[PDB]
Amino acid sequence: MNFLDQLDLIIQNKHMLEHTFYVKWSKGELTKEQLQAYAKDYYLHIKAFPKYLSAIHSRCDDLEARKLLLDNLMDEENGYPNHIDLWKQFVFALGVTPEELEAHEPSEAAKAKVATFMRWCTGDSLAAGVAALYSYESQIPRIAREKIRGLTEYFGFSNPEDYAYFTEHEEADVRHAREEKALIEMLLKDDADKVLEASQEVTQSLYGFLDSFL
Amino acid sequence: MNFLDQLDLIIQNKHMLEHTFYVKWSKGELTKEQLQAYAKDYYLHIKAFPKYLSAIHSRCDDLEARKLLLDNLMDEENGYPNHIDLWKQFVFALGVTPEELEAHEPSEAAKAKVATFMRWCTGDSLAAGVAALYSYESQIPRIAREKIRGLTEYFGFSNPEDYAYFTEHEEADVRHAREEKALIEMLLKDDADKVLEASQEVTQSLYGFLDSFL
Ligand SMILES: [Fe+2]
Ligand SMILES: [Fe+2]
Ligand SMILES: [Mn+2]
Ligand SMILES: [Mn+2]
Repeated sequence: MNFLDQLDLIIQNKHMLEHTFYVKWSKGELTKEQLQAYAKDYYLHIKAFPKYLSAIHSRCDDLEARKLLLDNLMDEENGYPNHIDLWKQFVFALGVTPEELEAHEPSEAAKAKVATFMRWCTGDSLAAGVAALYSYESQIPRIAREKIRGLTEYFGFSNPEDYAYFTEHEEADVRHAREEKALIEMLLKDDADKVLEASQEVTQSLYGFLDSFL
Repeated sequence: MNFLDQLDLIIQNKHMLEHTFYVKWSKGELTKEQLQAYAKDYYLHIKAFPKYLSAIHSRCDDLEARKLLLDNLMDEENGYPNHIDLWKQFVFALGVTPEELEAHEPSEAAKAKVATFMRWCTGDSLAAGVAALYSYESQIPRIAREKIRGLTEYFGFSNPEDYAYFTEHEEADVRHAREEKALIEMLLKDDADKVLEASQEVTQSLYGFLDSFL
């Protein structure tokens, strides 16, 4: 049918919450040493996400589009604590030291997840760049919901500042997903095919990243 | 640095306020038909300037360096009236109709100036990117003051809200220059020569733009 509806369908069937990792999470059947490996490896992506949005904005001449992209990037980076500071917090309440986090060498699967995002956001299809982000962010409110359930049920999280990252994204990425859907429309330049192509890589590139922990 | 001092000396020796264009403006010997052309033609630059910052930002891994760039871009784009809005206000108050401005074809002089800026900010030297903007912004605080003065002298500007773009930039660009000069230092990676070359190019490209109305 319509391509946004096809876009949502690729996402529905390659959705993170169905991977074995979050299946292992939904049922507690995960380990601390695993989630510490997950939190550290994710850190490359958290630092990189503001660049994804800068990349698209830098190539955009739709003034109204840039305001919406600047809105997201403000949410991600501006002020204290930003989403990065919020992710560091989470890593630390998992028993990891600041020196262990800073020294960690990003995995091959981690550097790979970032280059797919970065490839599309610097590509030639502005609509496909957004669509790459949308493929990640549209899942995060539901993922972050179950992450909070799994963190406090099984891994002994009592202080809710520890999972403040997932609390903010429970609500933040409902807006980002919705605003990004609009952005795809606004910036479409006959590149529906690239849009769905981007969706394909990101959905998989994430599945590859989550494989690494198992 | 010594090179920071050389960068400043380039700008001094090729300063926009010494151009014959702004000379005539300082002494009020400029015609309203010319100011309309200036204002009409500057539009492309005004709209592009956010992209210069996002471009640099999108290439940068110094997390502290990105916060400062985002601060500039917020000042430029976020909210209403943003710096584009304030430029449009100034345009119309010189007697231009919105369809004229939006219907204006931008000169090759303006396209080349913007192309030089984009070249450096999408170049491979972060410091030269910043330095290219810095060679623009450090001129502006002084320019804005003289701009407003000549406006209410020889071109009769009763209402200040007409020249609000200049009243804003008379003070904001003081901070932008200063944080840019800090960015140059933080981001440097043996490209001091690039920094100096970006400056030489940008100042000449700006002088070339002012020539097309004389
Ligand atoms: Fe985020
Ligand atoms: Fe500005
Ligand atoms: Mn988001
Ligand atoms: Mn400025």
